[PDB]
Amino acid sequence: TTTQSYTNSFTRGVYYPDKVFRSS
Amino acid sequence: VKNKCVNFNFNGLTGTGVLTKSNKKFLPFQQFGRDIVDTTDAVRDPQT
Ligand SMILES: *[C@@H]1O[C@H](CO)[C@@H](O)[C@H](O)[C@H]1NC(C)=O
Repeated sequence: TTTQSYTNSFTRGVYYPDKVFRSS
Repeated sequence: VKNKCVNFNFNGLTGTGVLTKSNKKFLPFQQFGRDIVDTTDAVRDPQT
């Protein structure tokens, strides 16, 4: 079986949108 | 050819300028470069 408990995400799950190097 | 103003067509990216070595930290998936002004700055060499 499984459960469906809910939690918070906070600041999480951000991916590089493109393959373009950037700095500062 | 580096350190000499040339026309480049890197992987179809056309343009003109001067190219040379760099000390960036391109991630393996990174392929391009830019600035806060969104202008192509650095190009990873396809065959190097
Ligand atoms: C490009 O291909 C040639 C011939 O297969 C090979 O000798 C060379 O190492 C390759 N370079 C890269 C960066 O894959």
